[PDB]
Amino acid sequence: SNMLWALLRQYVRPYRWLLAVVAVLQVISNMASLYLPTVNAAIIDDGVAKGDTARIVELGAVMLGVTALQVVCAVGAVFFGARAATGFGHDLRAAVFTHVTTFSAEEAGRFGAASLLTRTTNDVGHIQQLVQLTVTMLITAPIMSIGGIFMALHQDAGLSWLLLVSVPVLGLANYWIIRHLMPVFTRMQSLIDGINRVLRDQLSGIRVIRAFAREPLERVRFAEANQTLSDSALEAGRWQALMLPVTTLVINVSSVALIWFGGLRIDAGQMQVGSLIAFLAYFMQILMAVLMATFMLVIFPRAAVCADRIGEVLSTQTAITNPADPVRPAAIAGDIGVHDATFCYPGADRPVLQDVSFTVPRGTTTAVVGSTGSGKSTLISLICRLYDVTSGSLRIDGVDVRDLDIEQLWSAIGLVPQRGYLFSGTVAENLRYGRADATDDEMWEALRVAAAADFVRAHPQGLDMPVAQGGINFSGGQRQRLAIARAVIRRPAIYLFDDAFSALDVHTDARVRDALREVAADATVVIVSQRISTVIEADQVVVIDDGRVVGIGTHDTLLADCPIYAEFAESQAL
Amino acid sequence: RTRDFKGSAIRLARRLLPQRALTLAVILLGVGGIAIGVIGPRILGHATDLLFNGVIGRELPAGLTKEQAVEAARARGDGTFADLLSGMDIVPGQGVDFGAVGRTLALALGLYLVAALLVWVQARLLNVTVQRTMVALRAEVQEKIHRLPLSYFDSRQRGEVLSRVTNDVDNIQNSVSMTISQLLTSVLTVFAVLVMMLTISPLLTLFTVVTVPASLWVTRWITRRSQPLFVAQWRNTGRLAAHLEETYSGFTIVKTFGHREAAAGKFAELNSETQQSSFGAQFFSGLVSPATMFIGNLSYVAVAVVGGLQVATGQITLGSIQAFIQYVRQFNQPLTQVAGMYNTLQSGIASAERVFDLLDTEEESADSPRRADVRTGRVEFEHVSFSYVPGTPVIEDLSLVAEPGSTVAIVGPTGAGKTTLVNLLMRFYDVDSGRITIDGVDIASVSRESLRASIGMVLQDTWLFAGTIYDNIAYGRPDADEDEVIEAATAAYVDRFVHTLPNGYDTRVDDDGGAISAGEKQLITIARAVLARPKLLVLDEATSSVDTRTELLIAHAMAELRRDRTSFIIAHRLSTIRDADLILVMDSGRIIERGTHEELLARHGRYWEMTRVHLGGIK
Ligand SMILES: Nc1ncnc2c1ncn2[C@@H]1O[C@H](COP(=O)(O)OP(=O)(O)O)[C@@H](O)[C@H]1O
Ligand SMILES: [Mg+2]
Repeated sequence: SNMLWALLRQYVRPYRWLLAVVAVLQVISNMASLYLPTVNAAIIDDGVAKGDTARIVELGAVMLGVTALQVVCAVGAVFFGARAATGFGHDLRAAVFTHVTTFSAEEAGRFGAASLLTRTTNDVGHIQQLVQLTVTMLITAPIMSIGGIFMALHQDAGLSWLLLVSVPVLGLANYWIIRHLMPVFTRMQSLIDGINRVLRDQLSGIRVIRAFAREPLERVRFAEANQTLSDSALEAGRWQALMLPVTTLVINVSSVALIWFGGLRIDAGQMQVGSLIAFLAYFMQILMAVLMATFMLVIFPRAAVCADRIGEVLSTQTAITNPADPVRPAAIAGDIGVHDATFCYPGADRPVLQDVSFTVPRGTTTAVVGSTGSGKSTLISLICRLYDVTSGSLRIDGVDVRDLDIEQLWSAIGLVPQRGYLFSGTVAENLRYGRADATDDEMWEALRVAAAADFVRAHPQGLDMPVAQGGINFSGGQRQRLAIARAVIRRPAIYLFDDAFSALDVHTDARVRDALREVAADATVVIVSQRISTVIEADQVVVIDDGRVVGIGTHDTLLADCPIYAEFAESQAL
Repeated sequence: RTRDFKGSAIRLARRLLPQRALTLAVILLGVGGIAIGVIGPRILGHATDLLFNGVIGRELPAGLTKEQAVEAARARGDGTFADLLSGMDIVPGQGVDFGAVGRTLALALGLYLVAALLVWVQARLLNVTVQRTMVALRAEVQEKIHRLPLSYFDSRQRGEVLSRVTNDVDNIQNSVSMTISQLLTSVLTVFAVLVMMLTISPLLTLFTVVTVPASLWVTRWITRRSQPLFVAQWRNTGRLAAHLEETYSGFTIVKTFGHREAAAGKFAELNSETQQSSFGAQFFSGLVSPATMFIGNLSYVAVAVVGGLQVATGQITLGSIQAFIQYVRQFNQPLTQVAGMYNTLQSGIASAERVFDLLDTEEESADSPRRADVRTGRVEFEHVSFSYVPGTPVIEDLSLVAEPGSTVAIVGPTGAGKTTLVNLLMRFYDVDSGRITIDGVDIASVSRESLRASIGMVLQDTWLFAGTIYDNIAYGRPDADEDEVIEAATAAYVDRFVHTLPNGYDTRVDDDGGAISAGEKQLITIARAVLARPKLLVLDEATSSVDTRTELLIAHAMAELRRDRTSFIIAHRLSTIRDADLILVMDSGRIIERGTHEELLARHGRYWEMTRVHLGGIK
């Protein structure tokens, strides 16, 4: 787990003189909890051995002052620990999110939207809770051990050899167990996660699991995960059963030898009985600090794969960024010039696209069409640079697209992707994304153009109705037309619809297309669909099949030219 | 909100009943290993008192006995010292007598060695009785999941049934391994360490007993003062994830329409306010100990001072105060972790009645064993009147009939009762006063396994468990070689895109690069159905995302060419259902009209005007 330390020393950088005030108060709060037996030794020494009954009551004030200082600097350590440990984690997710927002579609789709959320909002939580637990509660074991050794050297150092021998073993027999437990403890976390995945996949598809009557295979593939988790956990609880008894046997045997080797000293008269009281409390407090610290060594295996996943996110170098000398054209009006464009996955047998080449004029309408998985899905994303062409060149009227600044590229492209995602909030702000300074009637113009006024004007507050987080309240074409209107109010130079009109029926599709034609008289439009009736009026149509383009032309010139388009149009008529 | 505590606790304990022997072997073995770790300090104190009695007695005049020595000490003015000498057992003129010290320490070491082999065995047995009773729970949960009706599953919210079998049994693990290991002994280290604390000096033991209320009050005041903050940070880390989710899922629409700055600023102005809201929730929850340890030393100082004053007065012995100090330290610990003992047990028992509510529900219809066989297919319905909740009828009377080898099809608007007609066909739900006879024999009295394994069904929404694409496609027939799997998957046209993937047939479609769209994800399900070789094939809006030509090729290669079998083809695109053997138009049940394409179109019914919306473009 070398990534946990690299990811841990990088981000709590500014909180050095905020953990050096925790590590200096955990020393005062442990030199004042180990000093109480030291002064009880004076009670037994200067107050009990002699008569001197005034000494005990006079020095009890010293014991009260010490225990007040021990808490005035123990509540001042948890205050500075769980403030540096909250600055960290905050600074960790503020850097995970900032790096993720630089991903392209290709990389952001490799992690997902939930595995990239649990890796930035809950994943950082484990490393953030680890720091607030090994700065106030786990460093108290080495501090208490070193402080006990030093206090035993301050007090009758002749017998301090017992604490100098009782401690290397207390931390070595407890290091051997941790060394033999950590692999088994981190092999249990990835196995209790593989049973939760089985349960999730059995509850998500309970209908189709029973549809095949495939219930003998289930609860037997689950029985090979339950009985294996119960083995990899019973083996980790086999080494965890030696962490209490060994550390208590070491302390108790050291305590028993303490009385013998202290009596051998008091016999000579070079040692007093109160020193036994002090040493026995030193040993007991060291045991208490070691037990409470090594009881929660479960955080490290659980927060060591969390750091691995967060470092996996943070180490993904982006491949789509602004170039060194991006050209700034005065206008980037729509003129798409795809030549030789190819897209291929790393290690794939056949490329997604292979030698596609078409050029659209200034303000006409093109339409690609093909079977499912025949490359046309990525053609829209290549125009707006959601991916990178491997061995091709596509340009808009003056320059290669990757030799062009991506932000200005997006600023004049109205994109409607396959799924219409509607952000949480209100229609007055959800579709405000198109222009961000549109007037009141300008936001109704798009809803009229997109044939979307009939559900937005029929509301008490007009264009202010509430929306769900993902717009799930709007079932289908409602969401689709909301996204369409979002696209319409941009005055885009390039309309880019990817499987947009599939959700609508034919009449609303025709209405939207006529409205766009009457509105977008000069802006080029690229429509991707699996329907023919919405492609008939396109100024040019291209068919792509298993990648490669097979025909370029209009509807009439192509319906009787190539078999694939003809058969595509056959299953459209009634 | 844990509406039952006594009953839930008794049921959770009764879950441990089968390991009665191995639970008594834990309770009794932890009693003997905690009543041996308390008597040990008494032996140690006896040793240190045998030391003291000689150390402060060997310089007294020899020949002088105890009483006359005390009288001489009191006569020379030292009254406190005389009381001290009268307060223990000394003999002037004699030394340390290391034989007694050695014999005492040899017993102390003996029962301390026993006390570490008697706790290791207890921990081993306890882990055995935990990981063997929790296999039973995690297997009963699985056996109950595959027995509940679907009506249980669809009537809950999104993740309510998921966070009841995964995150709701781990809490049972924690709150059953902490109340038998960390809580059972934390009560013995308050009962025994006090019954032995009592025999030393009753005055001293009330200087620590009055710090149990003083510690519980402060650990409860801190807990009930850290409420407004611990629920103002859960509420804030929820608003954090409610924005991160919507800025990650719609990431292509945040990049495009370049509001990356706006989405970063919104995250910045609500991350800086979850930091500042978790700061207090952690500070107040971490100051719970630096405060129950202040009154764990307010008692220790009093104990030490009064013990010194009492040894100096001769009312008690030094070897008893030495053991009493360790008793105070042991009694002080069973309190620094009482907040984490109660808020973990309460949480783990509140999330322990959900499991029992799940396990306490009703099973399925207890199928009758018949093993019905489909010869040709006569799926004929007779007056099916299904309803979800009594009062809202969704499927009214309908008596659709089919042909042994035709492909009867269903069309209709959204919400017209098609998917839940397939659900009736698959016996997912219960029919209401309506016969559903498939091939003459009614399936209302038929083993569900034999029925559902003979139908073959694909749906609008696809399921792909964690595994390779080959594994998902072969899940329809697990005993099929790659020779039969690839041959039956190429008929569904999966190759045309899986070969384009980085590693075809081994893409592991649970965590991918997102290279599979909705239609490609539906072709996989179609192939998986092809593997099973169904005899009564039902495609319920299967081809809603895949191209309309690929649908035609598939439905002509494995739905129309299959003369031997019959199929329902429920779809919204009329171009794939025209000329397809008795289309049925439905409108919230109540089959409007039926027949082949020509008779249905030549009558100007709902079918004709629906085709006008799908071909004429008028609506
Ligand atoms: N298990 C269920 N519990 C409650 N309501 C349901 C259930 N199944 C379906 N419904 C509702 O009943 C309505 C019936 O429509 P439905 O039969 O699903 O048509 P379709 O299958 O074409 O969507 C749906 O709108 C749905 O919201
Ligand atoms: Mg349906």
